[PDB]
Amino acid sequence: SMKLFAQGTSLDLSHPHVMGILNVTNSLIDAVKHANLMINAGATIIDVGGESTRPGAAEVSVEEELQRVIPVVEAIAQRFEVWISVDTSKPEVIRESAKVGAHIINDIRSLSEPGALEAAAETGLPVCLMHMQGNPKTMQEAPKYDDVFAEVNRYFIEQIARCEQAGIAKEKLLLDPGFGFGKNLSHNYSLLARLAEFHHFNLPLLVGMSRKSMIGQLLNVGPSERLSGSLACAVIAAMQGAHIIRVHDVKETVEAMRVVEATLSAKENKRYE
Amino acid sequence: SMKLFAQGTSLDLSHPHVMGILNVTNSLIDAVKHANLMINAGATIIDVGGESTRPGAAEVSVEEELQRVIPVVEAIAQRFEVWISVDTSKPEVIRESAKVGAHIINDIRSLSEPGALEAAAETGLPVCLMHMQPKYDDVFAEVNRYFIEQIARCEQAGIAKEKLLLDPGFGFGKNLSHNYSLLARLAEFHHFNLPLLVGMSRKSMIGQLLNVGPSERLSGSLACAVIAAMQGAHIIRVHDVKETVEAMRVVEATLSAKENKRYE
Ligand SMILES: Nc1nc2[nH]c(SCc3ccccc3F)nc2c(=O)[nH]1
Ligand SMILES: Nc1nc2[nH]c(SCc3ccccc3F)nc2c(=O)[nH]1
Repeated sequence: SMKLFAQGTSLDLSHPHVMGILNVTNSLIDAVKHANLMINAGATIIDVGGESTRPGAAEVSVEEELQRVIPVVEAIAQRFEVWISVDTSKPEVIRESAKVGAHIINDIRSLSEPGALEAAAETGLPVCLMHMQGNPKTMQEAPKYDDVFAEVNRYFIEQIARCEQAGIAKEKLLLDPGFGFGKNLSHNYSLLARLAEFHHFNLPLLVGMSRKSMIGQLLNVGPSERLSGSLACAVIAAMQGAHIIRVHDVKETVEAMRVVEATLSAKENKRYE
Repeated sequence: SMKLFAQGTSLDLSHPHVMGILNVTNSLIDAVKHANLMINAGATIIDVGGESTRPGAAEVSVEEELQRVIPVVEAIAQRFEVWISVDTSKPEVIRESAKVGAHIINDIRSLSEPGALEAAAETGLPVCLMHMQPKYDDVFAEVNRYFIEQIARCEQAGIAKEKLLLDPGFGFGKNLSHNYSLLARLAEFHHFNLPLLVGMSRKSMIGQLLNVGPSERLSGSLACAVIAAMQGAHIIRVHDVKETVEAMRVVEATLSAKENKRYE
């Protein structure tokens, strides 16, 4: 019965959804063709991102981010029924994205930028809170935790409170442990192994492992050879009741999720732990 | 901690193993070549079958099955360290397979043919017991009862419980619903304290769910493998070894980080 509400429609999270990655970091036409392919392959959310969130990434000006993101969000919202998430940290991109039809604010920085928290609250949209240690320029230099699960859990307690106190209701929130965002290989797998334990907040869990270093470093291969590992990650997360799976390879992930759904439907508990 | 012993070597079941499918139904050279490819992709067991096990595959005589199966088992045992599973129901093939180096007797009929039970016992080899019957009142309970019965039948014939493996038999007299019920509850079969072997690769339980043909089932096959392996399944029987081994390494990294070392 978990549901999100945005832009006059709803997203029913009684089964896992696949979120397709639309990286915008002729551009507009190609972006829209890619969205269309992902929607046809079964993605029910498209994640539009105009600033690199990779280790070492450089900042993008607000004017450049607006130019990359807003025309894409608008074009998708006008042509398809799919939900649209916006991968942004900037109050102006948040505001302007919501005006042209975006459904979810998916900020790697959990609205930490000046004015972001107020901008998000003003839109009334769902907000995903993600854990990152440090920032993208520093996060992978030397990630360190005494207990990564406890520290991510504590972060979620603190950020939920921060959001509620700004007037964003608990029911609008999603949580994401932020695979690859200030974590070494062992930290990532600790979080994946214990993912179901984050259900105590009674909030949707969003995860993104597709073609990430936690697969590449395990298998010692480049990004192009990570699909089997990516599907394994997706299935592991979805078997533990993760609600949204953020991926590059939509068709394959959707097929894997249908198998997970068939399995969970046969189960009494409806989850693994 | 679980281990099997055969032909002077051992199989460490503390982590999942991928078993590659070698159907043998210059054919010898091609079979060795395919075994080589699967071993280089990380398979640690090869399942050699001489009479196909598909729903209505043609039955073959003992002489034909020996001619097809024994040279392949022999060639692999001479050339590789990999374990060799033989898919047969005939006592003669069980016997002769053991003599040329097979490690596991994998009989879809659970040694129900005349003399098969005795032949298997004489070899001293590990034996896989598979459920095959679609109608059930409670499919898990029916499969669980069958294991209890076959375990006892084996022990009574002098086959130590420690030589046995259990397989719920995905796709063997089971509809879509029954197959997913057994997959959902697979971890409950650990109460026997025996190895669990599963084979879902490219099966109807994927094909019918997704509405795709047999060459378009890789993603669903990998999902099934992962679901089984996260529940502590010990051996995963597959067509697509490279991809399954990669998925199993992710499963292993996850289980190594977990307190339980499995999901239920
Ligand atoms: N919510 C959410 N948004 C995201 N955006 C990115 S991309 C940068 C990236 C970072 C680290 C490793 C590989 C990468 F590709 N990853 C996520 C995620 O896991 N969750
Ligand atoms: N132990 C064990 N041995 C096996 N041999 C086969 S091939 C049959 C087969 C192939 C294709 C479609 C349907 C089928 F029934 N499947 C298994 C298994 O699931 N477990």
